[PDB]
Amino acid sequence: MAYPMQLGFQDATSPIMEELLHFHDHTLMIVFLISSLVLYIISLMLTTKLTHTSTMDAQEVETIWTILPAIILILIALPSLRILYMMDEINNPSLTVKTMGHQWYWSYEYTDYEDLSFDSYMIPTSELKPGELRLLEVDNRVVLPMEMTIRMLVSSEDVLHSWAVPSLGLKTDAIPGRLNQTTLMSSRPGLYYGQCSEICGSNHSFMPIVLELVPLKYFEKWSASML
Amino acid sequence: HYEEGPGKNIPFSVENKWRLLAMMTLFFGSGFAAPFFIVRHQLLKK
Amino acid sequence: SVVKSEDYALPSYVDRRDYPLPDVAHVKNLSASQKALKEKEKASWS
Amino acid sequence: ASAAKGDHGGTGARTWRFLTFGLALPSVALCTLNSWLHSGHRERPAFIPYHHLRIRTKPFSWGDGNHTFFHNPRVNPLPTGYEK
Amino acid sequence: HQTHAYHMVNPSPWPLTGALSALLMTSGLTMWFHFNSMTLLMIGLTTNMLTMYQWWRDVIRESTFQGHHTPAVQKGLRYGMILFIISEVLFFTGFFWAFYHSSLAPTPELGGCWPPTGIHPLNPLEVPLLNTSVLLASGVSITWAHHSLMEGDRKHMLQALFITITLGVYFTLLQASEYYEAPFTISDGVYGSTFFVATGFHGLHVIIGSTFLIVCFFRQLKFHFTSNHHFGFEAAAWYWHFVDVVWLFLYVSIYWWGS
Amino acid sequence: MFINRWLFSTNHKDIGTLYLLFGAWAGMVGTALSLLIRAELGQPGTLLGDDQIYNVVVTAHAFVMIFFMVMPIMIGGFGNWLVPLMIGAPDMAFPRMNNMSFWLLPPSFLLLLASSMVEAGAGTGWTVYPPLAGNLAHAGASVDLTIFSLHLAGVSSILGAINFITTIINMKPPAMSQYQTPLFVWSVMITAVLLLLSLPVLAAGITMLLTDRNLNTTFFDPAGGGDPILYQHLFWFFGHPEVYILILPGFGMISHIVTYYSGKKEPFGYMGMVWAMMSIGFLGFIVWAHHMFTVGMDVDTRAYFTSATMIIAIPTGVKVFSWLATLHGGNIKWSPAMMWALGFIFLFTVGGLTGIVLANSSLDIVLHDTYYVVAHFHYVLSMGAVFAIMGGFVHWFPLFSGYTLNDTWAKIHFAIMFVGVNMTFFPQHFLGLSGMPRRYSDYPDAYTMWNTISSMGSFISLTAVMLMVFIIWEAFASKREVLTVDLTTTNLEWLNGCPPPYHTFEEPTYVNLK
Amino acid sequence: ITAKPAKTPTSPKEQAIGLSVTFLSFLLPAGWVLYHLDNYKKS
Amino acid sequence: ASGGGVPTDEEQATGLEREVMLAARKGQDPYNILAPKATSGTKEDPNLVPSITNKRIVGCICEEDNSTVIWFWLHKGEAQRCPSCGTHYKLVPHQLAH
Amino acid sequence: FENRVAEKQKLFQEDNGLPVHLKGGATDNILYRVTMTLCLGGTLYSLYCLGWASFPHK
Ligand SMILES: CCCCCCCCCCCCCCCCCC(=O)OC[C@H](COP(=O)([O-])OCC(O)COP(=O)([O-])OC[C@@H](COC(=O)CCCCCCCCCCCCCCCCC)OC(=O)CCCCCCCCCCCCCCCCC)OC(=O)CCCCCCCCCCCCCCCCC
Ligand SMILES: CCCCCCCCCCCCCCCCCC(=O)OCC(COC(=O)CCCCCCCCCCCCCCCCC)OC(=O)CCCCCCCCCCCCCCCCC
Ligand code: HEA
Ligand code: HEA
Ligand SMILES: CCCCC/C=C\C/C=C/C/C=C\C/C=C\CCCC(=O)O[C@H](COC(=O)CCCCCCCCCCCCCCCCC)COP(=O)(O)OCCN
Ligand SMILES: CCCCC/C=C\C/C=C\C/C=C\C/C=C\CCCC(=O)O[C@H](COC(=O)CCCCCCCCCCCCCCCCC)COP(=O)(O)OCCN
Ligand SMILES: CCCCCC/C=C\CCCCCCCCCC(=O)O[C@H](COC(=O)CCCCCCCCCCCCCCC)COP(=O)(O)OC[C@@H](O)CO
Ligand SMILES: CCCCCC/C=C\CCCCCCCCCC(=O)O[C@H](COC(=O)CCCCCCCCCCCCCCC)COP(=O)(O)OC[C@@H](O)CO
Ligand SMILES: CCCCCCCCCCO[C@@H]1O[C@H](CO)[C@@H](O[C@H]2O[C@H](CO)[C@@H](O)[C@H](O)[C@H]2O)[C@H](O)[C@H]1O
Ligand SMILES: CCCCCCCCCCO[C@@H]1O[C@H](CO)[C@@H](O[C@H]2O[C@H](CO)[C@@H](O)[C@H](O)[C@H]2O)[C@H](O)[C@H]1O
Ligand SMILES: C[C@H](CCC(=O)O)[C@H]1CC[C@H]2[C@@H]3[C@H](O)C[C@@H]4C[C@H](O)CC[C@]4(C)[C@H]3C[C@H](O)[C@]12C
Ligand SMILES: C[C@H](CCC(=O)O)[C@H]1CC[C@H]2[C@@H]3[C@H](O)C[C@@H]4C[C@H](O)CC[C@]4(C)[C@H]3C[C@H](O)[C@]12C
Ligand code: CUA
Ligand SMILES: [Cu+2]
Ligand SMILES: [Mg+2]
Ligand code: NA
Ligand SMILES: [Zn+2]
Repeated sequence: MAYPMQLGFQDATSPIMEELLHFHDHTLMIVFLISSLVLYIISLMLTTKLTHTSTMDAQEVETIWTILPAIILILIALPSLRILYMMDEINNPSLTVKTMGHQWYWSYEYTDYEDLSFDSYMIPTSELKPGELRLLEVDNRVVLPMEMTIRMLVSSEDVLHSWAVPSLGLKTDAIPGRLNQTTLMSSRPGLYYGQCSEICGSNHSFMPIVLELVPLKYFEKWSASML
Repeated sequence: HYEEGPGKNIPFSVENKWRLLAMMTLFFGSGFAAPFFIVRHQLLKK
Repeated sequence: SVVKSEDYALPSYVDRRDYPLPDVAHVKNLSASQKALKEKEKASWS
Repeated sequence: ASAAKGDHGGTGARTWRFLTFGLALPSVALCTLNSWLHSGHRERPAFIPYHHLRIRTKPFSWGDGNHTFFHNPRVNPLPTGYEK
Repeated sequence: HQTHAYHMVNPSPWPLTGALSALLMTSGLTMWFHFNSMTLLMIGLTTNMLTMYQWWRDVIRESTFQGHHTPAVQKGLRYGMILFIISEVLFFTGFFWAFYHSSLAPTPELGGCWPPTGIHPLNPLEVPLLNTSVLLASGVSITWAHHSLMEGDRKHMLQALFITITLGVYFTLLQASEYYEAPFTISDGVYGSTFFVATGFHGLHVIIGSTFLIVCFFRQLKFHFTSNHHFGFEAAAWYWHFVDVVWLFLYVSIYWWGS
Repeated sequence: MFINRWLFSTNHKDIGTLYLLFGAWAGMVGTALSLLIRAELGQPGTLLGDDQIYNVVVTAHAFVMIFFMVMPIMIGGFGNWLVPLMIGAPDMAFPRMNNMSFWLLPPSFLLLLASSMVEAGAGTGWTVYPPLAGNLAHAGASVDLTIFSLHLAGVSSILGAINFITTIINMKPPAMSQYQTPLFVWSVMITAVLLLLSLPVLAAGITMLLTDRNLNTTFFDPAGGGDPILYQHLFWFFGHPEVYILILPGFGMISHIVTYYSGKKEPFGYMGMVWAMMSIGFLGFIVWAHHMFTVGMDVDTRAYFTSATMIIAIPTGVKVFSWLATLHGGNIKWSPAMMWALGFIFLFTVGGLTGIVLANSSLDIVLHDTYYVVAHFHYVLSMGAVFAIMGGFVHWFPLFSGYTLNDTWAKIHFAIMFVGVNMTFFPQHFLGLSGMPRRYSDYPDAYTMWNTISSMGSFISLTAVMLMVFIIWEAFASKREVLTVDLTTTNLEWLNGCPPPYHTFEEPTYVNLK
Repeated sequence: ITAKPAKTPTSPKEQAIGLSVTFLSFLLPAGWVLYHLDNYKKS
Repeated sequence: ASGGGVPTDEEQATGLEREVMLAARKGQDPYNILAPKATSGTKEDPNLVPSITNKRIVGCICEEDNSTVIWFWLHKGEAQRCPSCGTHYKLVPHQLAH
Repeated sequence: FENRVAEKQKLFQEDNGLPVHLKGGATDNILYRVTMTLCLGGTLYSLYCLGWASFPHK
């Protein structure tokens, strides 16, 4: 979860999210450099009584300010696409969980072995227990084993939704008639929150996602108890 | 032919600045007000 | 000296750093002493 | 075949008329006969209430709301089946 | 007095009547679809026809009767018509895109195949082939009409143009009959959707193009066109060829490859 | 006389004026909508008590700003006023069709307002994605009214595009090549080509949405074998070109403004600028699926759209650096117009750079549908487009009206606006990075501070807008008539005086072929 | 840009009036709606 | 396909279209369709600029392929010079119509 | 049929100051008035329909 006055990304929970953090640092450096350069040049152009208003030859200068940006773009693109193909590469999951979007809640299905499914609704603000998070807690969390590669399948039974968990670097649209696949792996136990990320009507703001990441044995027992 | 020159190439009169103020306030003010009254309308239906 | 709207197509006076010698003189109609001054200008400026 | 003819020099209107009556309209006459023979109202297929067909998400804005615009009773079943 | 060759147009009410007819047609479609009334829509359709009639009448008055169409003005209209046809090509490409998207990746609800389960496509070698010959033939005849006009031949221009129009009418009646005879409908999933919306918009364009040709027929009867100045006719011919080419793409894509 | 002049117009200047008036009125509607957005968000909890209303407001905001403020002002307003004057043409090619392009807009706007008034409105987002925009999730007339609103606006712009391309190609002096036309004329030309090619695809898509809603088609409905993602492809195939359409005339105006107030006879690297705009136009058609990185597209496709999107930085950079090189060596006049243009250069650049961050599909997974995107586009669009419009307005108002603004008041207005927009939008980057979704009526408690500051910013911009209305009043109230304008030798639009006569260039310019 | 002096000069006082009236035309209607938001919700 | 009955432009063209057609066959250009060829541009051999009135806007493309066009009002009287390149232009009024 | 274009050319180039849309005569004025009546009357009717569609019903 986000904490108050936060400026950057949520701390990374997956090694892919850690890759993204370093890639963002790389890209942001370039962004701050270019924007501050532009602002400085502006100030430079505007702070001299010296003049030169005759026709200026442009050919030499356009080489520099085409080739340099091209190189910079390649320097962004290389690690970008490395991460892209890293995300996509072969995984071998231990478990498959499905999530279905609804107006306005998520359902989850764990059907590798038994038929375990349930709905997950936002806790209304009036029903929050002390210390619980407004708009974020659900009644039934998505319990999952930590330190394990999980295949998430995402779809919807009505309109578009999108299933997101920022700290795991995850966002996958939930589209009826389609079954979208993403892979999930938490380095740590804990509670990891997200929110519906496609406008789905009136209560778009009010159908969160809460993952509960625990040791396999606790997951196994929880599963059996949810039948 | 049509009127030409400053204050004449426009579909509103600038002949009197107070009448103009009135017209400009109705014009711009009606645009700005409209969404507030549509919100109101939608709140009152249901 | 009076610039009129009807004069828009004529060369005009401007004070600019980068256009130091404008197309027209600032004063077009000289007084009698100013005309004598322009006559005196044709002799030594010392 | 690009074609198989060849013709240039003093063409214009005369050449295009030649093509109209010598090639174009004969083709249309031939396709008109081919169609006059290979028509004849054919076997209407057995009705199966497939859910991807006979879609009704909103009533149509004409008739009883359940008939398509060029509805042919012989060959177009309703969601509930053929009319008889 | 101007010393350029361009046309300063008299102030006109037709832009405003056209725009309001757009409001009446759209709000009319809404009223028809939702508050089952046709009244606004019929007013809209009436005013739209009145607008088009008077607008294009005035263009004839400006050109044929008043002489405002200098070569410069005519060159502008040529660009205008080409650009308008380009925009229409792109409109159709949206429907082709939809057709290929649906047909190349048929979903499980269709049975995972194209044509879908339960759809019996028309035979492309029967009436669709006739339709193809008809529009191709009409491209030949319009070219004859054009060459006759440029050669100063009134009678053969009229004959060729009449033939062109007749073929257009024939295509239209053939397609109306095919629509009636088709055992699938617009409500038959994505097959019906893509088929009837794409061919239906094409059909509309055929009617529009036929109407344009009919206008040129009556203008030719009344001696409007010269052997060198007849842009209305050229525009109608470009439009007609456009209609033909769109047919060919539909025929190859929907009727042949998509069966 | 009045009716003949203002309702039956066939005059490019008067139609231009109508467009400017329309756009200004639309701008107030859009602003009001923007403020309701920020009011809802300005403290935690609910203000309106109805998130369908919130979503309707968000949707209307975007449609008003894009289709009724920016496009009418830039293309309809500045385009109609300036293009024929800049090429010495007596009017547009199709002066009567020009008038229909204008008059289609009030009905288009009425349809949109109708949509918000009937049922519970169109709470869809400006993308209008099915199935949310379908006949089950948005039953009734609202979405149909929205669709028809877009159809009218589409027709208007396509006809306008036809008119502009024709005018610019056909109506220049016989000696003037395309490489002797001003950059603003190029910017309108290229914009027009984009509209001509993009809007018909939008028209196809929304018509398919219309038939899904009312004729039982299933283009976008899985039950009939359709696909919601098809709609997104069709929408964005238009939608990306649309954003270049929105900025290109701005780039054209900025080139003129920077050139003028630098006391230069010409922009630096004219052919590079032309090249840049054409390149941006072309590339703008091959990048659209960067709006769809989270829908489930293959990795190779993502790689392609990432790479192609980034390429756009190259020509855009040539423009940015060329504006700087135009300033370089200038006798800088610190007019209010120049301030707007300098603000444009910096703020556009910041916005463009966050675009490049977003182009990277891997990062975009986390940033998509967050306030980072909202920050991105209010920098490039809100600020970029608006700053160009303001700069253009201040610069050319004396041409259009014959009266001068109070420059001190205009500088005050800029200062307030600069503070406002930056306080509004800069914090939204933090909101985005920390994961706040867009299109939310309320947020988890941790996001309170940035939302609070952002909403306070929105009120500063409101004060700027109110002041702008006063400034225009004061100008018309005081009636200081223009006498002399500098640099007319390289700014032809000014050479017929202020305002120009109803008919200009009745006798055309004389240009030798040398 | 050079211009003539104002044909109908607008004094500081007249500017205060113009500004005040402009500001009120935007603030009062919206103000009324927002103040009464609560009333509307109960209906 | 041959025979008659279609009018020619000679027979049926009217108004401005006709005036343009007739002026063209006499090799004249009163409606400014063609680009004028430059003279040497000296004081002795100025570019002659027809006008139906006492002034006309000149655009000077000082050198071939210049993108910047230099614009100014040319008044009746003594030849005037382009402010950029100095080439001479002289107004020849009447020359166009009444 | 006979070529009567010259008659029309004379009619439409007559120096009577009428705009092209009214220059054919009284019929033009009538068609104009019909078109404009239907447009404005239709537009008023659309506004009424909006008003009616903007509120819930019995
Ligand atoms: C499913 C099938 C699909 C197939 C494909 C579809 C095909 C369908 C095609 C239908 C559309 C055809 C349009 C052709 C128009 C031809 C005009 C032309 O080219 O001549 C140039 C003509 C030149 O004439 P001119 O004498 O040289 O002088 C012109 C001057 O302006 C001065 O003259 P003027 O212009 O002021 O007016 C001259 C006018 C005289 O002026 C007047 O006094 C009155 C003018 C009234 C104008 C009406 C406005 C129409 C718009 C109304 C829209 C609503 C629909 C209602 C229709 C009502 C019809 C009255 O001349 C007339 O007399 C015209 C009447 C001719 C009577 C012929 C009747 C034929 C009936 C055939 C029945 C056969 C049955 C046989 C059975 C036998 C068995 C027993 O100039 C024009 O008229 C302007 C042309 C504008 C062209 C733009 C058209 C845009 C189309 C959109 C509107 C569509 C509806 C219009 C047609 C209505 C049909 C009834
Ligand atoms: C564009 C604005 C123009 C200015 C207009 C002024 C008027 C408007 C007023 C409003 C003006 C407010 C100015 C405050 C600037 C603070 C920026 C910062 O500290 O950012 C730091 C980063 C670091 O990211 C992280 O990983 C966070 C963890 C590490 C640091 C946090 C340590 C903990 C500290 C917590 C307490 C701090 C208190 C809060 C401190 C936060 C302050 C808001 O944050 C991020 O990622 C955010 C990425 C933003 C991306 C924007 C791209 C454009 C580049 C910048 C344009 C200007 C260039 C010219 C150079 C600038 C010259 C103009
Ligand atoms: C004026 C409007 C406008 C303009 C010009 C742009 C310009 C760009 N945008 Fe923008 N964008 C929008 C308006 C605009 N955008 C809107 C409205 C949305 C949201 C749509 C919605 O969902 O509602 C959006 C969303 C959007 C997305 C989708 C994000 C998402 O939803 O997840 C992406 C993805 O790549 C993108 C990228 C870009 C890029 C690469 C540019 C480039 O064209 C920018 C290039 C410019 C620069 C880079 C700055 C100048 C260059 C230099 C100084 C040279 C040196 C620089 C480098 C070497 C990097 N933007
Ligand atoms: C040109 C486009 C444009 C402009 C100017 C704006 C202007 C503003 N917008 Fe934006 N906005 C969008 C386009 C624009 N917007 C789009 C496309 C979306 C996405 C909608 C969706 O998700 O579906 C959006 C969404 C959006 C959101 C996110 C809502 C959500 O995700 O829930 C917010 C939040 O703060 C916001 C706020 C503002 C504010 C405070 C302003 C302004 O108040 C900032 C100050 C600017 C002005 C006040 C403009 C003044 C101009 C004039 C008055 C014209 C003058 C005319 C002449 C001089 C002739 N808007
Ligand atoms: C898979 C689904 C597909 C479904 C549909 C399929 C196919 C649809 C195709 C339909 C076409 C069918 C019939 C049309 C037939 C004839 C029309 C053309 C008539 C003609 O004769 O065209 C000529 C070519 O011009 C011209 O392209 C002038 C062009 C005007 C400018 C256009 C600019 C906009 C286009 C953008 C492209 C980029 C521009 C590149 C510029 C490079 C310049 C060297 C005319 O030359 P001209 O000197 O301009 O004429 C005098 C003034 N106009
Ligand atoms: C003679 C040739 C045949 C075509 C012409 C004749 C009649 C149709 C009239 C207009 C067609 C125009 C556009 C196409 C739109 C929708 C598809 C309609 C094409 C059609 O006619 O398809 C018919 C359905 O008509 C239907 O639903 C409803 C048909 C009527 C209502 C349609 C109204 C909606 C119009 C949408 C307007 C938006 C377009 C805007 C354009 C963009 C502008 C920028 C098919 O009949 P069916 O019984 O399902 O199957 C056959 C079973 N034997
Ligand atoms: C059953 C009835 C149903 C009716 C429905 C259809 C109704 C209407 C559509 C029919 C289109 C008719 C267009 C008639 C145009 C006539 C005016 C004309 O053709 O005007 C010509 C100029 O061209 C010009 O404006 C060129 C102008 C061309 C206009 C192009 C028209 C296309 C309109 C299509 C609309 C598309 C809608 C698509 C929906 C998505 C005049 O110049 P010339 O011909 O050189 O004459 C001069 C010489 O005589 C001098 O010697
Ligand atoms: C459900 C949604 C409903 C929406 C309704 C549509 C909105 C309004 C409909 C009203 C249209 C009726 C009026 C006819 C318009 C004729 C335009 C025309 O014909 O314009 C011509 C220019 O365009 C040319 O050539 C090129 C030809 C352009 C023809 C334009 C015809 C209308 C186009 C509508 C469809 C546009 C695109 C659709 C596909 C994406 C002539 O230009 P003017 O300036 O008049 O004169 C110039 C003079 O020199 C001539 O003497
Ligand atoms: C792009 C433009 C598209 C143009 C669309 C044109 C569509 C034509 C619809 C035809 O509908 C027929 O005509 C009747 C009317 O003539 C309908 O009466 C129906 O509709 C009336 C609406 O006024 C009701 O009053 C009647 O009760 C009701 O039976 C009837 O169902 C149907 O056979
Ligand atoms: C987001 C856009 C910007 C919004 C900011 C608006 C700033 C405020 C402007 C003043 O608006 C007025 O405020 C009064 C209260 O101060 C209201 O009177 C209300 O309250 C008074 C005292 O409580 C009563 O006398 C009145 O009857 C009652 O209408 C009055 O209606 C309202 O017009
Ligand atoms: C050839 C053309 C026009 C030159 C002219 O006729 O004036 C010029 C104008 C802009 C030029 C381009 C732009 O300057 C941007 C690029 C700059 C690089 O230095 C070379 C490639 C580059 C892509 C240029 C190639 C070429 O010199 C262009 C395309
Ligand atoms: C009436 C006219 C006579 C010669 C003339 O006016 O120039 C002739 C010349 C060409 C004739 C038309 C053409 O031959 C084409 C058509 C042929 C059909 O058999 C009769 C209708 C048809 C549409 C003819 C009607 C009429 O007889 C026309 C128009
Ligand atoms: Cu579900 Cu947003
Ligand atoms: Cu984009
Ligand atoms: Mg999304
Ligand atoms: Na809120
Ligand atoms: Zn020169």
